[PDB]
Amino acid sequence: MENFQKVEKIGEGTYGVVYKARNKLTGEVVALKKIRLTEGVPSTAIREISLLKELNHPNIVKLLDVIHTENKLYLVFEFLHQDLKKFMDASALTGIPLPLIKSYLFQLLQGLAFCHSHRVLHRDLKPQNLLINTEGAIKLADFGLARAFGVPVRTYTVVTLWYRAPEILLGCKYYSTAVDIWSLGCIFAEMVTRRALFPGDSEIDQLFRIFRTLGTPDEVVWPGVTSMPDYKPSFPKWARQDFSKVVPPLDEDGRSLLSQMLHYDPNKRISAKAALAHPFFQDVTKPVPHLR
Amino acid sequence: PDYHEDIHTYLREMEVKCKPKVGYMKKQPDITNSMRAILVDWLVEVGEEYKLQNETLHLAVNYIDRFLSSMSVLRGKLQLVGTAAMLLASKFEEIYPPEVAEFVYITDDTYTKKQVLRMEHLVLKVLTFDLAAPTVNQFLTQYFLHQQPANCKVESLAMFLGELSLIDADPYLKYLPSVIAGAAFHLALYTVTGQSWPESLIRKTGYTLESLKPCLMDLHQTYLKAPQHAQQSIREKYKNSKYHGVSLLNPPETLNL
Ligand SMILES: CN(C)C[C@H](O)COc1ccc(Nc2nccc(-c3cnn4nc(N5CCOCC5)ccc34)n2)cc1
Repeated sequence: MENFQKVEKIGEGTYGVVYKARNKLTGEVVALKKIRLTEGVPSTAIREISLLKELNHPNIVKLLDVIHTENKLYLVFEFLHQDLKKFMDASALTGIPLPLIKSYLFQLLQGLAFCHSHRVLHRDLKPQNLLINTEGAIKLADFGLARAFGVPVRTYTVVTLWYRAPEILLGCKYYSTAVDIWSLGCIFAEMVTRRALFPGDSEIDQLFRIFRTLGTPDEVVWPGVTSMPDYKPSFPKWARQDFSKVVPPLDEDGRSLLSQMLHYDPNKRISAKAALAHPFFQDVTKPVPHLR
Repeated sequence: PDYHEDIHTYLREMEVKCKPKVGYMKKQPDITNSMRAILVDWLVEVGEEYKLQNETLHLAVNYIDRFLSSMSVLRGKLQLVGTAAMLLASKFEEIYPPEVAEFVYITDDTYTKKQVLRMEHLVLKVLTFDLAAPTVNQFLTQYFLHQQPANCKVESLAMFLGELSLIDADPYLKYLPSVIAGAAFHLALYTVTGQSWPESLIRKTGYTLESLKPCLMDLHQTYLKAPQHAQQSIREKYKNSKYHGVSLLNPPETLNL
């Protein structure tokens, strides 16, 4: 712990503080994650360390070291410059170019495809959790709510409201990889439109917003939906809107991929592995962003 | 779907990386297989008491075994290892794990709260934070997807047999989780429906019925001698209508192997 000069605070958490730091001996720039310690080591810390230890991929943030003392617990990460959310605001006027939106999605889906292939659900993808550098790399971060399956992961009675999948909101017993694809779906659209796709202020409001855009799900489109714990027969029946009115700047492939990512029934929603071969990425490249 | 095959292949690769040292119990000067049998059974009770998932139990066992694989422990401290492992598994696997005070309370205050937390810390160090272990339970749930159609009794019985394996370090430390699960699933499938280790699973696992024989022979004996065994929590647990009272199903006399 003595080798790390704290450079500047960069984050606020319930577990603890995140600082940008540098190794005094090697000059390597890192992200330090402080965790204050009466319930022992926080479970999220246990999960994050354990699961990241396994996942070594260019599109997942690299945990470099875990400094483990009697009184404090530190997580050493490779440093990335800023999150996607900050870049999205910095782009509010000019917008993110399509080449770069395409690159970001491609890379995210690759990280995610790697997670899912190693029985890891992220569960909480959002602009704040996705890190970018100046060379066009984007990486999945914050695995505090990440979870191992191989035994199906049961849902509570967690996720940020806006990027939640409808099956969770409707009260499904189990999670699945489908929920991570949904999230990426929303992030994809948001990069295209410059606006959050489903920005609900409450659970029921979040559900209703999804409905007004994709239509109110029925038994034909989603078998079992009307039997789900939190479904109500008195739900307004909205009609599916045209994706050309939802995401105007997107070509036919964009709309195609997006719709499959925002597919209602989890079982039929596209997986990260399958989305990578979609015609949308036929000409993917690696553009560099302009960061302040 | 498209990930199912990769996840199997991955758990397969990882189950080798997370296995304990087979003959660790011979190098533990102050504890025996018998002592561990008492410990794991008590955990089964704790698992029922606090209504914790079965995965939590399997993980805790793996932590305990891996810990003991490199750390000499006195008999009086064995339970402290057991408790903390159980706490860590709860933190890893459960949605809302029981509070530390609850893990203290269940030891008749043999250890303080200060002690349990320090043991948690030490186990984390010894295991080098590597908590996401493959378990018999994990492999069974995979193998279940290969049923035509799904049979609840088969599943509960296979589960019961896999759970029983946890108790007796001799012989079951000899076998990888994938193997025990295979033996378990076949035995349950044979007991309930008469069918055998399916063609689909042979291809997936690479394990032939012939290759499952050694383990299958041992598991068959544990199943047979189950009501005589010194530890009984699992049998009691699986008498329950929740698990289709499978512990009361008569084992086949011979396996026709
Ligand atoms: C909105 N702005 C004010 C944010 C600022 O632009 C500043 O954002 C940022 C964001 C990231 C960096 N660098 C970085 N590189 C690698 C890894 C990490 C990293 C590892 N765990 N966490 N947990 C986090 N947490 C997320 C959950 O809450 C606790 C912190 C936030 C970041 C990280 N962070 C630097 C700055």
